[PDB]
Amino acid sequence: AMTYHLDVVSAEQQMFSGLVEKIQVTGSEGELGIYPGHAPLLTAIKPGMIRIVKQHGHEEFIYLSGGILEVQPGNVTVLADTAIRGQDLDEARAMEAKRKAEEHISSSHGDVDYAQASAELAKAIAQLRVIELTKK
Amino acid sequence: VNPGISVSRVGGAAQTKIMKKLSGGIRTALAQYRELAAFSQFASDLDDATRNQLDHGQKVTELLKQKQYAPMS
Amino acid sequence: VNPGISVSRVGGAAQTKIMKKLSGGIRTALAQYRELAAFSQFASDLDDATRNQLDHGQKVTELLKQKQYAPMS
Amino acid sequence: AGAKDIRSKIASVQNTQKITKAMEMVAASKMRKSQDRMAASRPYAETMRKVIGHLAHGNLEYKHPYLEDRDVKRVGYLVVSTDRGLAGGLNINLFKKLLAEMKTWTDKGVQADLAMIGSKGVSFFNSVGGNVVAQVTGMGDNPSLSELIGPVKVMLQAYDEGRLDKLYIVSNKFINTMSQVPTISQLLPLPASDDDDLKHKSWDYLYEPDPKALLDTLLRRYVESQVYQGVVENLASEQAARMVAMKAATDNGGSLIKELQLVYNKARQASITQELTEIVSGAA
Amino acid sequence: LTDPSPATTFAHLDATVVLSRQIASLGIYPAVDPLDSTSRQLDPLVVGQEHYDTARGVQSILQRYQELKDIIAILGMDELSEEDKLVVARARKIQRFLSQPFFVAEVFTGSPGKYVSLKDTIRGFKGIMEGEYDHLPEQAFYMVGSIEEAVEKAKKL
Repeated sequence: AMTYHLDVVSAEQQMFSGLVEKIQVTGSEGELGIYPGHAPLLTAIKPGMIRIVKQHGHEEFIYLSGGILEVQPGNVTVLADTAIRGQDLDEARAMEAKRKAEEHISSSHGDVDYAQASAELAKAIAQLRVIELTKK
Repeated sequence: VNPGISVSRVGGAAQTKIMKKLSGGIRTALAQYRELAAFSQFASDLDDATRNQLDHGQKVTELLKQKQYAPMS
Repeated sequence: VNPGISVSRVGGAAQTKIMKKLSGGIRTALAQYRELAAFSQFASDLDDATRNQLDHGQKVTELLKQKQYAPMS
Repeated sequence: AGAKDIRSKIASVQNTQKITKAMEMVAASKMRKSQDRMAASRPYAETMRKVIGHLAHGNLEYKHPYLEDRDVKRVGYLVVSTDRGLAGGLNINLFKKLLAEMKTWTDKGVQADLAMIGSKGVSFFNSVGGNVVAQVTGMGDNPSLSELIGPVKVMLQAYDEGRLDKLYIVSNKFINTMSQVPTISQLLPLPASDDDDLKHKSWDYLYEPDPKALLDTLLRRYVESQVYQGVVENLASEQAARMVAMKAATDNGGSLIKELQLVYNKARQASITQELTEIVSGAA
Repeated sequence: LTDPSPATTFAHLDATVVLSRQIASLGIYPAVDPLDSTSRQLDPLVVGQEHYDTARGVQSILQRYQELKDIIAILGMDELSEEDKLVVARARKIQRFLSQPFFVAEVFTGSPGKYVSLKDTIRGFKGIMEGEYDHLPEQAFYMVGSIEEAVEKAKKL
C-alpha cells in the first residue's frame, strides 16, 4: 500500500523507493508498527528483510545489510549501510593498510586493452629501427 | 666489437678443459642482458626475475671489459 | 587468393538473375567480416554487429573454402 | 623498404597509428562508461549532509567531536594512484600540485600524514617520499567503501586520534568530459556543514540515539560516498584523456610515413637512378 | 661521404673536421659537426681522465640523449624515467654551454665572443657534470661564455 513516499537510498546509488503505506519491520528500538502517519523521528535498522505494504498493497520483505532510516514529518526514505562498517576490520585492515603501507601493497587495472596494449608497448614501441632514420 | 654478429667457426674447442669447461653462458646474456634490454621497450615493464637478468644480464654485463690496450692472462 | 584485390573486368556482367541478381552482396560484406573482425582484438567487445557479422561473415567465410579439384554447380 | 627499411619501418608506423587508433576507440568506450559510471556515487552522501544540517540547526546545539577533525600535530594527506595507464598526466598535474602543497605544509612546517591509494602515487609518494601510514593501491575501476574500510579506519585512528589536524585530500575528476578536474583538498577540516543546520529541524525528529555517534560513523558515510563520486570522476577524467592521448598517438606516425615516402619514393627515384647508372655502365 | 674526396680523404688526415648544417640546424655559433672528429693526440694518459674521462662521459651522454630521441619522439618524452630528463637536461644545458662566445664571432655574429681556456673547460665540465649550477638556462649555456661567464649569465641569465 502506498503512503508517504517511501524511498530507499544507498551511498553509491539509491537502493529503492516508492510509497509504502505500511512498512512492516522491527526498529532497532523494537517491533515497529507498519504505519502511515508516524511523526518526525530518526531511526536505524540492522540487516534483514522487512515486508512492507508499499504502493498499491504491494508488501514485500527486503533483506538489509544494516543501515539507517528515518522520517522527517511525512518524509520517508531509506539508507542502507552497504554493510555495517567492519569493527576492527577497517581498523584491523588499518594495520593491513598500515602493513600495506609498511609491507608494500599494490593493485592495478589490467585490461586486455591495457594488457594487450602494453604488449603493443614493448612490442609496438620496440621494433622501431627507423628510430635512427630521421636526421638534421 | 659486435658479438654474435661476430661469428667464428673455430670456437672454444681450443678453449682448454676449464676454458672448455667454464666458457658457456656467453650468448645467454647476449640473449639475457639484451633480452633484459627488451623489457625497457615497454616503459616500466621489468620483473625482479628479469631484474636478475639485468643482474646477470646487465650487472654481469657490467662485468666484462677489454681496454684500448688489453692483454689477457 | 587476395579477396577482390583480384579484380576482373568482366565479373557478374555474365552473371544471371540468380547469379547477378540473387548472388550479389559478396565482396564488400566480405570486407566487413574482415573489417568486422579487424578492430576486435585491440579495441574489443564487438557486438553482435561484428559478432553477428564478422562471425556470420566468419561462418559464411568458412563456407567459402573450395578445395583443390572442386568444381561448383 | 624504402631500401629494405623505410617501408618495413613505415609499415611498422602503420601498425603504430592503427594500434593507437584502436587505442582511441578502446579508451573512448572506456571514457564513456568511465564518466557514465563515474556519476553514480552521490546519492546517500548528499542525503547525509542535507539532513546533517537539517536536524543540525536545533541538533547542532549539542556537540561536534570532529569540529577539529584530528587535533593539530599533522595536517594530514591522502593519495590515490593509477591502477592502469593511458589516461593522462595527473601524476604531473595532481602529483605536481601535490608536491607543491607539501611544500606549503613545510612552509607551515607542521606535521603531515599521507596515505597511498592507487598504485602509481603509491609509487610517486613512495618515490617522491612522504608519510603514508596506510598505503592502498589500484582498486581498478571499482570504488568500494568496504574496500575503503581497512583504509577507512586506517586513517580514522589518527584523525579520530586527533593526530593530523587538517589533512590533504587529492582526487582527480573529469572537470568536463574535456576538462578533467584533478582536485586536492585540505582534508580533516571540520567539513563544517551548517546549512540545513540553519533551520531548526522543524520536523522534530525523535532520535533513537544521540547524534554524535552518527556524527562519527555517518559522517564517514557522507564524506566516503563523496569519495566514491570523486574518484569515479577521476576515472571519468582518466578514460577520457585516455581516449585523447590514444588518438593523438594514433596520429603521430603519419609524418614518418611521409619521410619513408621520401626513402621509398625518393630512394625509389634513387633506385631508378642507379638502375640507369649501371644499366648504362654494364651496358657500357 | 663515400665520395673519395671525403671517403678517401678520411685516410690522409690526422684529425677529421666537418663544417656542417648540424650545429647550424642546431643554430649553434659553431654551425658545424664535430661529434665524429678525432683528436689523435688526446691520450687518456695525455688527457688524463680530466679530458679523457670527461670525454668518455661525452660518448655516453651522446648516446644517452641521442638514444632518448627515439621513444621521446614516439610517445612524446612522457614515458621516460626522469633521469633521462637529467640527460636531456645537461643536453640542452651543457650541450648549449659548448656553444660559446668566440672573439671572431664579431664578424659573422656582429658581437665578438670570448677566448676560452681549457682548465675552465675541465672546471665547468665538472660543474654541469655535477649539474652544479643546474640553474643556468640552456640558453645561458647556449653560446655560453665560460662556466662563470655562463654562470655570470646564470646570475643575470
